[PDB]
Amino acid sequence: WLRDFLWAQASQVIQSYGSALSAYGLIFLGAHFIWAFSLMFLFSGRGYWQELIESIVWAHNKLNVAPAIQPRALSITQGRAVGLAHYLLGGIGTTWAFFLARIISVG
Amino acid sequence: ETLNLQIPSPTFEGSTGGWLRAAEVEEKYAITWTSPKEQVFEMPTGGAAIMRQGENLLYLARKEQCLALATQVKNSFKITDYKVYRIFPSGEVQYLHPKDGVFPEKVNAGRVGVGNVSHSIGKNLNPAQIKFTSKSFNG
Amino acid sequence: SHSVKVYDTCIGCTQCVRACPCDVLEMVSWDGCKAGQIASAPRTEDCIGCKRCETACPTDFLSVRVYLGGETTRSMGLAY
Amino acid sequence: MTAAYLPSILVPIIGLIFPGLVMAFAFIYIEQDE
Amino acid sequence: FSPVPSPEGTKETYWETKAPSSDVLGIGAGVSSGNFAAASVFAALVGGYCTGQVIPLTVEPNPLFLAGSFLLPYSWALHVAAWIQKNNGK
Amino acid sequence: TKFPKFSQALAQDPATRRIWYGLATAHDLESHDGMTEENLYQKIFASHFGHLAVIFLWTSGNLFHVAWQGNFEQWVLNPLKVKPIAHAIWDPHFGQPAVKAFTKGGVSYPVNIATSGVYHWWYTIGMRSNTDLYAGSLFLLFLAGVFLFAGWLHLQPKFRPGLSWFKNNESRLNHHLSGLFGFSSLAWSAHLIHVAIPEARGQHVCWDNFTKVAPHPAGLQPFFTGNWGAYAASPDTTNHIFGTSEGAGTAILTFLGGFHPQTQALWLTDIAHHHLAIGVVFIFAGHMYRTNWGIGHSLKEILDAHRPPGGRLGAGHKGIFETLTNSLHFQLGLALASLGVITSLVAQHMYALPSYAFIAKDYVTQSALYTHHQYIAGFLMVGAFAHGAIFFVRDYDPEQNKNNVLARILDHKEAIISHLSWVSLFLGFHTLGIYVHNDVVVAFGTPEKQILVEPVFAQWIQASSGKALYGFDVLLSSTNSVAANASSNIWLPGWLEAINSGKNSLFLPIGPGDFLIHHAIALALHTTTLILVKGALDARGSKLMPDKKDFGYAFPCDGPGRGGTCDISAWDAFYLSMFWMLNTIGWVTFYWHWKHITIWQGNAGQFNESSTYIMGWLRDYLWLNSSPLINGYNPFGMNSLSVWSWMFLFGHLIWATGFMFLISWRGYWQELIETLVWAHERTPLANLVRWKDKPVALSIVQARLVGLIHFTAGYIFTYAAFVIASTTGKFG
Amino acid sequence: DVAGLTPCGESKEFARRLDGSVKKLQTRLSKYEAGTPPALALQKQIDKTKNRFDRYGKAGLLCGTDGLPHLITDGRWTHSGEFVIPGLLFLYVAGWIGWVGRSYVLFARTADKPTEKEIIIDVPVALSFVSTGFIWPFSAFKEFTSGNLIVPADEITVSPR
Amino acid sequence: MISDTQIFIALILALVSLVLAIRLGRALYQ
Ligand code: CLA
Ligand code: CLA
Ligand code: CLA
Ligand code: CLA
Ligand code: CLA
Ligand code: CLA
Ligand code: CLA
Ligand SMILES: CC1=CCCC(C)(C)[C@H]1/C=C/C(C)=C/C=C/C(C)=C/C=C/C=C(C)/C=C/C=C(C)/C=C/C1=C(C)CCCC1(C)C
Ligand SMILES: CC1=CCCC(C)(C)[C@H]1/C=C/C(C)=C/C=C/C(C)=C/C=C/C=C(C)/C=C/C=C(C)/C=C/C1=C(C)CCCC1(C)C
Ligand SMILES: CC1=C(C/C=C(\C)CCC[C@H](C)CCC[C@H](C)CCCC(C)C)C(=O)c2ccccc2C1=O
Repeated sequence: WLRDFLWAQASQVIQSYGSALSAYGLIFLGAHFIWAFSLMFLFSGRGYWQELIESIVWAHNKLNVAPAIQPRALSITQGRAVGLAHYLLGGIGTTWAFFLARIISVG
Repeated sequence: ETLNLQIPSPTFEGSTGGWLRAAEVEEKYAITWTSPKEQVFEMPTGGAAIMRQGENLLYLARKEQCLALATQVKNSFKITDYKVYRIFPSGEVQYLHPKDGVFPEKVNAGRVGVGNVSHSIGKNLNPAQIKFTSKSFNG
Repeated sequence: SHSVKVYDTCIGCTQCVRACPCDVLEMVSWDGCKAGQIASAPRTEDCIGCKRCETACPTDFLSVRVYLGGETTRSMGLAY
Repeated sequence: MTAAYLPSILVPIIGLIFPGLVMAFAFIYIEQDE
Repeated sequence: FSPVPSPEGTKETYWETKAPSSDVLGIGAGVSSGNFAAASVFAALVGGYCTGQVIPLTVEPNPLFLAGSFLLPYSWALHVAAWIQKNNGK
Repeated sequence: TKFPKFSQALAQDPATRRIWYGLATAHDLESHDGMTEENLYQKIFASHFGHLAVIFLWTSGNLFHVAWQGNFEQWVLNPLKVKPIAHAIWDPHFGQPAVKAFTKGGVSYPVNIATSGVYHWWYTIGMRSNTDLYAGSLFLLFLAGVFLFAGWLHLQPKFRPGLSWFKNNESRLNHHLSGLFGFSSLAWSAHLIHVAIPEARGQHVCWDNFTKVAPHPAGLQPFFTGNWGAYAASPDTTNHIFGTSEGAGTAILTFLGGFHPQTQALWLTDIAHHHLAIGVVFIFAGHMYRTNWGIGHSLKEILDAHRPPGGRLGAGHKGIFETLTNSLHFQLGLALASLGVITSLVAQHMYALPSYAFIAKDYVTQSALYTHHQYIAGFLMVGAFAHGAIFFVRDYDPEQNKNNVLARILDHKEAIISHLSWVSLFLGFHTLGIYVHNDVVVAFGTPEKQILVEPVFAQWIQASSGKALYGFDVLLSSTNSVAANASSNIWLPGWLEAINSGKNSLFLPIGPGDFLIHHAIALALHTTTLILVKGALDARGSKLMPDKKDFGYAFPCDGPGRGGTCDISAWDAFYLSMFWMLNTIGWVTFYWHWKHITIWQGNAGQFNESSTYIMGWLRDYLWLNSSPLINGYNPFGMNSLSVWSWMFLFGHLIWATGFMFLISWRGYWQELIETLVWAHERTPLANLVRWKDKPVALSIVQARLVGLIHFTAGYIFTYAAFVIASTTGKFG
Repeated sequence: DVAGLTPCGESKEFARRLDGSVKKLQTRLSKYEAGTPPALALQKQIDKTKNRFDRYGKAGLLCGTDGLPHLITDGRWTHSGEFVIPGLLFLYVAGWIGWVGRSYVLFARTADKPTEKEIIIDVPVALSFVSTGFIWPFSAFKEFTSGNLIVPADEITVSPR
Repeated sequence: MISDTQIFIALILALVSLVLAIRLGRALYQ
């Protein structure tokens, strides 16, 4: 499955640059990006991000530019929902680009 | 005061959510309460049961299950007549709640404060100060 | 068991005592605050470590503090 | 190979009997009250 | 957590004054500020001369010029000691 | 009920959590019940002897298995054509095609080919036969026994050192600088002069003849006269055939620079003079501190006196002496940071300046050695920051550190953390923006609109070292210059010959692809540093948990109140920085390996054009070089790359299994496990068997650690299979 | 030239880039009739490609061995139009945006409901602010020296440590 | 080449090292 399906048939997405299918090559890479970016929200916890936001808020207080809507790390549930949304968007997008460039070139 | 073992249990058809071997070899909890009606409630361990008019008695595995049911009876059926016991396999029955006849959220004389620390939380000792020492971090 | 402490910033609001699912906390008399009462932790052997008491506490930093410790059947929440 | 019989003797022992025995005795040690 | 040992002869060297106490000079605590200043210039000139004489390095360098070239960094420490002694009244 | 004998809290846990937690806390002796400071230092001393013995047993095992089953003598005859053998294979699961496919190396049994370089190292330092490899393995077995016995001995009541011994900083520094560093460097200079260099010139020297064979014809007479330069006379000729007498000189300490023309390695006489000069410098360094005779420095006095009078550092280093001496975690953090920098120097200087003969023609060994030592470097650097966080939580006393450098660091920790945040974002936005720029604009058929920045600063540094490739005439590159004229009589000719041949890896040519990957490496470094520094400086407290130090280093959370506090401990910042360390070492080793396989093929222009967008990295490096690896077995047969082809899939599996521990959390699994406990108790013939430990789901911190281990192991195994098999399959 | 690079106008690899880019469009144009919309579209793309290559050749850009322009960013004035001047333009715009956003957050603090001014923006006042940013360097430095940009360390909340 | 007797000498010394490792491990364990 790795060699004869994913590796062999990803030839069209990765060789698509400079053709009419170059949009699929770009979406292949962009969806790989979004999928990986989702793991930042899925493997992480809210407490780290609230403590990081504290130092960023400090730098805003120093310049007297802190917002009146106090920044918070996303909720625990929202960190999970954002991770899941970007995971599905990236994985489905990677397959969408792979399937369409492959079958448009060969079928 | 002691649990009258003969109190009739609320009608229930059984479930898999009840207590397991640890109840018959480590400890079991019991709850009794008075109902003015023969009415349906929800068991903490599963589906629905019917509490009988008069005195009811249940057996559960965890203290939190007895208190989750107690919270429910008080909130919906306004039953504040609930007494929670711990039962050991030796036959010893241990009264648990309310521990001195008065609910914990109401003050009572003769209660001695346990766990109370004379300073605020920021005045504790640093871990390095009490390293290789038995002294407690609460001052 | 878990270790539960009450610091003398307690305003005697009784909210921790009402929120505790395992009847660990209760109110005792105390002249320090306006309410005339402070929270107490006489039954920490029953503490499961849920930290609902800490959620209920309204003082700026928690007057009630749970310190998770050695695990037992009671504090692990095991019905088996 | 010199002493060519050694791998066919030691590899089953190191790979099967040695872990089987350390698992058996570690299991006894971690499950004893005293 | 336990007493940390130091070699015998350890003394306190923390300073918040204009110059450190002369104890920070070790064996040179009694040398005058003029003597460090003259040693500072002497070591700088001799060290620079010896360094200059062997800048194209060969397989046969004069060992006295190599050893004398170490007087240049030593002169930096000498003028620091001269400032310390002048500001301690020595 | 008694496995964690060092922890009564765990030995009374009735769940399976007791076994896991007892195994994971075993080496954290400071937290074990009833641990005094005496006993902590004495157990650490004995287990340091045990670690040394493990290192000597590992080295003896490599020498023994090469002596027994290897082809060292055949490789020694013809080192560029023979492939070195690590050890033999005896696997009763093999099929007969697998037995045949692994029967390479010129031997009659299936075998593994060594990627460690031990053949080139042992050849360069003198080993010539199997019998002196076997002699070295028996010596290391003896040394392992000696250090196991010394570890046992110094746990005996009369031989247990006191804390006053363990905290003697000045005597330990004097001995480790002048004896452990300096004298053993001097002794290694002796080995090269007495054994390695003579056998590099055809003359055997061993214990049977080394007292009657002079390293130099004149012989210890120029040394005792000051005629030291007589030892540099007649160096090895450029016609020298390593291991033989043809073209050989008589020098022992000559400085020539550059590479031996046939081995493509540094001259052995340069290496011998290096270790002699290092030995002298380090022996001198080891007389700095006062021990018993009234000369030397007190470390306490030096630290106390270095407070800048302008007051910008506060009290300076007053009280740092006691803080470092009493904290083993502070010492560990300093040691690991220093070690991490060195193993990165080892990785960088061993590919650019190889010292072993005929290595750097072993492209597999060169790639594996670089990758190996960079991953070791990343682990050591993460550990240094982790033990600095453990120091602040556990060993730092703010009252013995009033207005120190340490206290003032904590006093401006938001300035530090926010400026790391800014520089990480600054690097990230624009490095990724330029990469995505070039990707998008190359995709539309317009590669001439790419943003291609010439790395002129690094090219100017290369030219300052004499590289005449970019036409910068500054410093050494100019024929006339004080820098160029000063080194002309010594190393400058051989260094210019080495740096201006395009046949090595000394200051490799760089372009826009190297500029972009360098900025990506800078982004990765600053972000890993951010996470680790933020963990160390927020370890004691923050605004969510102002009392975080009361809970320790590794605790799950503070609960769902105050908005939620998952991953709030300093341990969780180690956990989060481990992903970024893996990512940065990935970017570094991907860059090293792609640049080198394109150079080794003769197609450096493929890296030059494809490295400036990310599709070039995806198809021309990962996809293009995967094909020999994933064809190690197929429906048409198998070859000797079948094992890496399996490890590759193995690595993909473990990595993904890590996701299960990292994405799904405890409550789901505890509820499943309760339905399994019910089913076991209700199933006949099965409820006859009972657990002694109540099955529970893994803990929150434990699950983070298990997912991290699975992720990391999959990362290492997948890349190791790729970097070894693709380089093997290509040979270029 | 600089760093062994070649001016793009005399690079042979740049010329092969231009020729290959035009042959690729001409072979797509070889499949259409003269007045068709795909023919006009591809002829306009060939004009755009030739114009771009001509402009790059005469601009003083330096090409590499690959025939692509390379940017020199060390600070030399003969190449300031590749990073230094685009960078000056960026910093003027970015400092404008920052100065204008800061002026609005300080205005919104003095409002009846300060947090309602940030989800419902007072558009006339915010436009008064966006116009002020054209002299942000002088306004912001005078703000700095008059002690109104930087707040002292003791009016900033920090962690207990 | 290595004789089998030479291998047996190596196995003896590794056995002695195993005995010393057990004794050190027991001393560390207390
Ligand atoms: C760390 C050292 C080390 C390692 C990893 C290996 C690895 C291997 N050896 Mg071993 N070997 C070593 C040292 C080592 N050797 C030494 C020093 C000797 C000389 C006594 C031998 C003698 C030897 C023989 C005679 C044979 C092997 C064989 C093998 C292979 C199969 C495993 C086996 O049968 O082991 C059996 C190994 C031994 C009985 C020797 C003792 C192993 C060392 C001394 C102990 C190392 C312990 C380590 C430090 C701590 C481990 C515990 C860990 C959980 C912390 C495998 C490649 C077999 C082979 O070639 O199959 C193809 C085989 O027949 N080896
Ligand atoms: C001259 C005397 C001397 C010597 C040789 C040593 C030697 C050592 N001591 Mg020390 N020690 C001494 C005196 C001495 N001690 C004194 C006087 C005291 C009391 C004040 C102590 C107190 C002491 C303690 C408390 C401890 C030690 C420890 C150690 C060991 C350190 C670990 C190790 O192997 O590092 C080896 C290090 C090197 C070989 C040099 C470092 C090399 C650097 C990192 C780079 C090298 C790069 C180079 C290219 C290497 C190439 C490798 C090759 C494959 C190409 C080491 C054997 C520790 C130990 O392990 O105990 C068993 C320990 O816990 N010592
Ligand atoms: C591909 C995966 C990926 C990416 C891109 C990032 C990116 C980032 N991480 Mg994360 N992270 C990841 C995986 C990833 N991480 C994983 C797997 C882990 C392990 C759990 C972590 C753990 C982690 C920690 C613990 C930390 C970071 C930090 C950072 C920042 C470091 C780089 C930086 O400062 O500026 C780079 C900035 C960017 C890459 C942003 C991209 C610009 C975007 C795409 C603009 C596009 C706007 C566009 C119009 C939006 C369209 C939306 C549509 C609906 C209209 C950055 C936000 C650190 C941080 O935030 O410090 C400041 C930090 O502390 N990350
Ligand atoms: C914080 C940002 C940052 C960081 C961490 C690095 C880090 C690095 N750079 Mg990069 N670089 C940067 C910004 C940065 N650079 C910028 C803005 C430029 C100009 C386009 C360059 C141009 C550049 C070149 C040409 C080269 C490197 C190289 C390198 C590496 C070696 C060290 C070096 O030369 O530093 C360079 C450090 C600086 C130039 C200092 C920048 C610090 C300021 C604060 C950043 C912001 C400046 C600002 C945007 C411009 C002011 C306005 C101006 C337009 C009027 C290292 C990976 C070299 C390398 O090895 O490449 C392979 C190399 O050859 N860099
Ligand atoms: C490759 C990654 C991977 C793997 C192997 C698994 C494996 C599993 N998951 Mg997990 N999971 C993953 C990723 C993965 N997951 C991710 C990313 C998520 C994120 C949302 C989850 C979320 C998740 C949930 C929420 C659930 C699972 C469940 C399951 C189980 C399914 C039952 C099963 O197949 O048993 C068979 C086991 C396997 C197929 C594992 C591989 C074993 C193979 C056959 C080889 C065995 C070799 C042998 C043991 C070697 C012995 C010797 C050796 C010890 C030396 C199984 C334990 C479900 C579960 O536990 O219910 C049963 C479940 O409810 N997973
Ligand atoms: C279902 C698809 C799938 C999935 C999920 C994986 C998963 C994995 N693969 Mg596999 N792989 C697959 C399909 C897949 N592979 C196929 C079809 C092939 C072709 C046969 C391969 C070939 C392959 C190779 C050859 C390699 C992997 C690696 C990896 C691992 C990446 C680990 C990580 O965190 O990334 C971290 C990611 C990076 C460090 C870089 C990402 C790769 C980019 C494209 C190149 C680098 C760009 C540049 C350096 C950085 C730009 C900086 C930025 C500022 C713009 C992981 C185990 C790699 C590995 O083990 O990593 C150590 C590895 O070497 N895989
Ligand atoms: C105009 C308002 C404003 C101002 C003056 C600043 C100023 C600063 N920010 Mg902040 N920031 C803002 C908005 C603002 N920020 C917003 C909305 C976000 C959320 C995305 C952030 C997120 C953020 C982070 C995460 C970090 C900073 C940092 C910084 C500092 C360095 C500059 C920098 O890194 O910019 C970076 C700017 C961004 C990453 C996002 C800016 C997004 C837009 C362009 C700005 C908002 C425009 C706003 C809608 C104005 C409308 C005006 C109108 C109503 C009249 C500096 C204190 C860094 C720091 O602390 O370093 C010391 C840092 O780590 N900021
Ligand atoms: C991780 C670890 C744990 C605890 C702490 C720790 C100790 C510091 C650390 C160390 C671990 C370490 C250092 C572990 C070290 C482990 C070692 C060195 C194991 C060696 C085993 C060798 C064997 C069994 C060979 C036996 C040969 C025989 C019987 C041959 C005999 C013979 C033949 C045929 C021929 C001759 C005659 C006879 C005699 C008949
Ligand atoms: C987290 C934490 C909490 C508190 C405790 C803790 C453990 C201490 C801490 C950990 C901190 C940690 C982990 C800190 C890690 C710190 C590290 C990794 C510091 C790296 C330092 C490298 C330097 C200064 C290189 C200098 C090179 C130079 C000057 C070369 C110069 C040059 C020469 C000679 C030759 C070439 C030309 C030029 C370039 C001119
Ligand atoms: C990065 C991160 C944050 C911080 C993330 C934040 C603050 C989101 C940043 C959004 C900024 C403010 C705007 C940028 C939005 C994008 C440009 C596009 C968003 C598209 C939709 C929001 C409309 C968490 O709060 C968190 C919580 C729990 C687990 C993991 C994480 C986690 O990984």
